[PDB]
Parts: sequence; C-alpha cells; structure tokens
Amino acid sequence: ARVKRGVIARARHKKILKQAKGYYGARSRVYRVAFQAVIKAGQYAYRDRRQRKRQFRQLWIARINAAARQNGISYSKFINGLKKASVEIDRKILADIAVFDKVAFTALVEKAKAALA
Amino acid sequence: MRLNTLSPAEGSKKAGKRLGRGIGSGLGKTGGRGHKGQKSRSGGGVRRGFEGGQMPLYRRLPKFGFTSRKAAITAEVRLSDLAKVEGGVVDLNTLKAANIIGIQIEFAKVILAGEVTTPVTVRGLRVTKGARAAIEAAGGKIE
Amino acid sequence: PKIKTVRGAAKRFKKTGKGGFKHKHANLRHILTKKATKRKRHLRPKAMVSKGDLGLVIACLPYA
Amino acid sequence: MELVLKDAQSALTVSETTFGRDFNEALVHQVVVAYAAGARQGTRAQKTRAEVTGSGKKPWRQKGTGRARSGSIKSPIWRSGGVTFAARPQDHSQKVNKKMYRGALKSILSELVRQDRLIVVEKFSVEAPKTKLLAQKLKDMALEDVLIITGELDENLFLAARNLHKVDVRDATGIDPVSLIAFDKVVMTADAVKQVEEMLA
RNA sequence: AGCGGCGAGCGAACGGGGAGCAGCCCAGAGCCUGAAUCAGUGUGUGUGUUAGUGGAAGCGUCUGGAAAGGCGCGCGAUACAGGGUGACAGCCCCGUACACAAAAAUGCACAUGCUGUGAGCUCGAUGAGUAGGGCGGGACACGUGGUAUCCUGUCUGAAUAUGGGGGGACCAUCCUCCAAGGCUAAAUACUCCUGACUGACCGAUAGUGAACCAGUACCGUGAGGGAAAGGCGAAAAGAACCCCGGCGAGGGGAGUGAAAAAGAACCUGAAACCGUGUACGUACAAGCAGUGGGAGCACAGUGUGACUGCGUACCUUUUGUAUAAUGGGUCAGCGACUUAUAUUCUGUAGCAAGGUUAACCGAAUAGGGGAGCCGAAGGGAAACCGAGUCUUAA
Repeated sequence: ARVKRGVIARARHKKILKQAKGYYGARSRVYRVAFQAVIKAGQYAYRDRRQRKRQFRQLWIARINAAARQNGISYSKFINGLKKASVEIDRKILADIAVFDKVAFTALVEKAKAALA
Repeated sequence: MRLNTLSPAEGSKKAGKRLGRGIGSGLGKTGGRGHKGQKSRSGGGVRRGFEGGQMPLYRRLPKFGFTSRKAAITAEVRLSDLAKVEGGVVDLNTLKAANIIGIQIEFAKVILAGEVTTPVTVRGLRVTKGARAAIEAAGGKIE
Repeated sequence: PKIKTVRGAAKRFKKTGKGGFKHKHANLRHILTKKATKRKRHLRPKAMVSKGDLGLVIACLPYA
Repeated sequence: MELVLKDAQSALTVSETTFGRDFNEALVHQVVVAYAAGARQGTRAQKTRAEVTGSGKKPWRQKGTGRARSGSIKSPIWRSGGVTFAARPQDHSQKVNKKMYRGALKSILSELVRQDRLIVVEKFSVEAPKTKLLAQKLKDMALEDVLIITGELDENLFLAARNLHKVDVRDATGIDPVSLIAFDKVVMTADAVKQVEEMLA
C-alpha cells in the first residue's frame, strides 16, 4: 500500500494560497511565505478582535468628550452626572446621538448637568 | 450480520502512536523523546542495569547458593490431582500417564492443596502431614 | 529472539511469592574482624530488594 | 431449538447451544478478520539501503564542498536509493483459539436462524451434472445468492455450481466464518446439519 | 544447566513430539558354486516432456464518434480464469472447462532378456606407531578452571576379547559399547534457469541500475562507477491543396477526425516562473507589508484600497533571539519511530482452576496433534519440609 501524496498536498497547499489573496509578492504565490503570512494574519485577527472593542470605545469617548464640551461640560463630569442621574446609556449610543440628533444630546447634557450639581 | 456490519468491541482497538506527524498529534518534532541526549538518538539508550557508571545492583551484591539438580526432578502433587490419575492408584508412573508431573521426574510429593474426595492409593510417593491426614480422611491408603 | 537473562543477576536474586526478590546482603565477604558482631548478625538474613531498585531487576530478570 | 425443513415440514432436532446462542459480535468480528488476514499472501518486498544496487563510495567528501553531507548514493533521502523501512514477505496469519473459532461458528449459525437465512433441506442433489438444472434448482426454491452445504461428496452438484457465481457448494467440514455471512441464504442438507451440530458440540 | 575481565555476552545436552526411516561391506579361506542383489545396455509396456486439435451459446433498441453501456427479451454453462475488440462482452474474437493427439527424440517408472559385480552355510578373523601419556595449541555452550571428551604440531608409547573405550577430575564396583578400514537412499539447503499460477506488491523521482537498443551514453589509465529517458488517436485517417517566408523555420487557412486547446516539442497539463488585457490603487511618503477601522471608485455581494490604530518573519537551539545565531532562492515529486521475535502491562474477547497447543499430519484458515508452556504453593543455599517454612539448641 504505497501512498502517493500529490493530490492531498496540492489541496492543502491550495487552501493556504487561497487565504493569501491580495498579499504582496511571494506572499500570494509561494507556499512557504504565504503560510506564515496566513498564520500571522490569523494571529493579528485574534488580537484585533480585542483591540476593536477598545478602539471603538476610544472613538466614542473622544466624540462624547467633544460633544459634551460644545454643551459646556467635560466628559468626566458628563459621565459622572449621568451615573448620579441613573441614566444607563452606553458610550456607543451616546456617541451615536452626538452626531445624529444633537438636540437629543443637549437634553442628555442638561439631565447630567442638573443631577450632578 | 453482514460483512459490512461487524464491529470490534469498544476499546478493543487502540490506535497506535504515530510519531513525528505535526503539532496537533502531540508527538511531533521529537517523537516523545525530548531533546538532545543519548536516549533521543536512534538506537541510543543504555543497557539493562546500567546506573551511569556506578556499580550496578546485580554486581554490587554477592552471588549466593547453588542449583540443586534434584529440584529439577521433583514435583508437587496437589490433592486436586489425586482424582485424575485413572485408577485410584497414584504411582510415579501413573501421574505421568495423566500428564500431572512431567516425564523426567523421579520424586513426587503429595501436598495438602485441595479436596481429595475419592478412595485413593498413594504408592511410592511422599506425602505431607496434612495430605496424610486428608487422604485417610477420605478413605485412602498410603504405601 | 528470546530475551537473554542477565546471568550475573540470576545468581544474585531469587523471586519470592508475592513477586519481589530476595538477595544476600553486601558487606559480609572479607574484612570482618573490625565489623561488630551485631552488624554482621543483621547481614546474615536475606533482604528484599528495595522499591527503587525493583525496576532495574525485572529489566534484568525477564524469566524470573 | 428446532429447524423446519423446506417441504417435509418435519423439524429435525438440533442442540440450542449451537443454533440458539446469543450473538457475540466481538467474537464473530475477530474470527471474520482472522479469516480475512489469514487469506493474505504476504508476498512483497522492497530494497533497503543495503540492497539497492550501488557502490558504498561516499559521493563527495565530508567537508569542504558546500553541499549537504552525504555518505551513500543509496540513502533513503536520495532519489533512486533506499526504502527506509522496506517491506519483507511476512505472515499475516492470526491465531484463533479453537473455542473462539467454535464459539464464533456457533454464534453465526444461531444468528442465521434469527434472520431466517438458514434453510435446512433434507436432500439437495441434482440428477445430471448440468448448470442448467441447478440454475432451475433454486428458482422454485427462490434462491439467487446461496451457499449449499452438504454432507456427502456430491461431484454432480459440485460442478453444477462451479460456474454460477452466487452459488457455493461445500462439504460441511470447510464451512468458515466469511462464507456463512457473505451469502444471502445458507441451505443445509439434513445429513449435513447433523455433522455440523456434532463438530461444534 | 553452565561458561564468563562470573563483566559485555555466550549458551547446551538428557529427555519428549515429529519429517523420514535401508543397512551393508573389506581386513578370508572352504563347501555351494548367476544365489537374490546393485549397475550399465537393449527391446517392451505404462507414463509424462518437446509441435498441437476440437471447443458453446444474442439479438432488436436508445444515447453515442464508436456499443461491450441503458432499457427490452432470449440462450450456453463440468466453460461467468483472463485478454482483446471504437466505452464496461458468458453468448464478437482469442481462449477457458472439457474431450483429444506424436514421425521422431528424450525424463520416469515397470516388465525384463542379455552382460559386469556378487549370495547362502561352515568356520576362523576383529583395522599399532594407533589408544593413552608429557608439552603447545585448537574444537566442544564449556575462556585450563577441580575438568571430562574430541582433533593433533612435537616427543613418546600400550594392551590385541581371559582385552579394550566411555559413563564430566580421579578410584572401586557394574552398566554399556568394540576405536585405530570403507560404502550408504529419504527427510534437509539452494535457484543461474524453464513452465504455469498468485499477490490488502510497484505503477515511470516508484518497481530491477535498466518498462525505452541499459550495464548503454558518460566518467576513469585501470579496477570500477554509472545515468536520464514511457503514453497522438479507435484507426495514420499522421495534415492534399492555398497563403506569408529565405524553394526556410515557424505560422494562417483548407482537410482528416468525436476531438488538433489529440499536429508528432502530441492523454490529462498543477505549481513555481513569464507575459498581455481589464478594474482599482500608486510619483511629500519611511520599517515583517499584515490586521482592525475605513472613505472614494469600478462592477454585479465582489474587486481595489487612500487615510488610520496596533504590529520587529518562520524554524532550530537556548537562561534568553526581530536578532547582526542556525537552516531555507522558489515550486513540484520523494524524504525520518518501522519489521521480526521474546517479554511485561493496559484495553478487549473466549474459556476458567484450569487455559492453550508447537512442529507435523491434514479433504488446509476446519479437524487431528496436549510434546510442551503458563497457572492453581510456598519457604530454604540445599537436602528437605510443606499452608507453612527458614532462622536458631530453641
């Protein structure tokens, strides 16, 4: 029972070169380079599923901070004023309000500025 | 019950370690052998009783005794074998006819090892003190 | 092929009933005037092979 | 148990140990595999690095040239030299215990009366040694893939199934694991089931 | 069991189961006197081998380039082993099962006739520079060790059946045998070679080194080494003729064909690698080239990806590597925990105080074969004793 392995090594190699589309140069064509391109690209994909949840929370907080300061309060006092008022909206939606319905944000700032001070 | 329906018992066939076949098998890149030493080489591994070069235990200790050459020609007859001797007379040569002792045996002893039931006749053998008290307890005469 | 018994081990050990090995004690060959009679008295019975040594002995005695 | 005949309707007596045992699948799988492995003609071999035709000359020197170190043109890393663990002709037979072989056959014959694939006849014989008559033999019997097991040395019947592919004639002493399973009906003459009951005790 | 720097290791016999099983001559003279033998040679028979002969049965139909395929309906089969045929054939072919055949030359038996050896009976005879020994070696499982036995280079040297050898130093008994002459079938080992037949053997980097004009081309003074290289199609029907060209090479038609993207540099035609066309991006932007976010654009979700956050390959080896330590130009193919036997343990299965056979026989995976092996008893160095036993006067 000799086993030739040309068919399943072709398929195993083809599966990895298919995951390497768009890569530069020999990282799309050569298996040895494209294998560790794909293994590194899965490593980054694991890491940046963590960093995506930080980078967006970074982006919301920077926008609520700007939109609070147009209404005359900082991000810290707005978030403290919302918690003392028991408002439980998260920062994804607080930033969504801040660009799309600004008059629904100036009401939120007022409800924070009131119950803070 | 066709040829494509018969299965082994569960756990009757373990697979078999296939060494050096990748990361997922848990046996790749060393073959379960660890890193570079004598024992990870092909054919490497020291002989039996090697201790390093410390004097081995079978050479640290004294030889004792001798081989008897009479223990090779003696055997023990359990009382379980007094019913199979085909005639009720336990000679030396009738224990061999029933394949109890062995053809090169010159001395047999009958020891108390289980349930003599029948009228038996031990002739020309040795019996112990327990076996004599059991053969006569079933109605047997020892010569 | 059959496994060859280490024949020098087959003169040092004898297998007992529950499976272990009896052996003569060392230190009772020569140089005995200086040894105490109590110490020489305790080397005269046969001892059992220790726990850690037993794997080295059954390796040596496969037909014990 | 009881084994009803094909048409005389007078069921001969068998011992229930041989035809009414519980089925043991691990026992029958082992004896159907050892039959299958003992049919292997283990005749193959390849060449090791010793046996490949070549010289033991070291191809280049050990040092100096910037090529990987080699010492034989017949090493298995090299093309056209050396299978690493090359085959030899071997014996693929297995040992079966007699009480495992007889326990399997007693468990197959017990299962053949469960799935109604044992039919006992009292005589199965054919007048002329002609395949045409036996081809008729089982149409009325309604058989196409069958194993006939007889007790006598019928050579007229034996030739008449030598060309029919799905029909096998035996002599009640060479019935085996794989033959009692790979046929759809097993048909036994009444003199033959007397002998098969005997040898399986 | 023993041997053994009693280390590494070496490793029997006796006895038992089997295969196969024949014993005979000369050292010698008589009666009898070819008296079976065992050979060779020659007719004769039986049987192979070396050429061979006969073989048995299917047509319509649809797809298709072509039917052996499909659907329909028959027939042979002691033959449905295999192969070929335009795709997969029991019934087309070659065969196969079966039944047969030999001028001539040979293998084997037998029948033997004719030649060579040479019986049976009476008696005697009973293998000397040998056995043994001293010395030195070697062989025996046995390394000179307490060491038998065998062989003999050297030096010696018997007894002659009322005598001699051996029985593991040696001796006495008493068992057994008769060295110093020779022949001897089968069971056994092997395969350059021939015939069939088979394969959980290979399928062109494999399998022989060699599927092919291969021990060749080549290399070496030489001994020697030693390659690579299979496939058009069903059939050459292997491309008439016309064009461009140099009366080229190559190409474009035309044609053959099912197919020429089957055109001979010929099945399939992967990947590296190299082009052309198209979409998008790109000429103020720094780094493992991805990843997360993400516009714009082009298509019918896909493609691209400006800008942007994070981000120093892989392996190996290490206390520790982006490491400026190792390894790799890349692709494709091959490339490394096997096999035999023994042993122990776990799983599992069968049978259990029993369980199993080995060789071999065998209608061959059956059945027979229980020689054995392991277990049911152990203590003791051993004799021995024995559910106890050793220790010790206890």
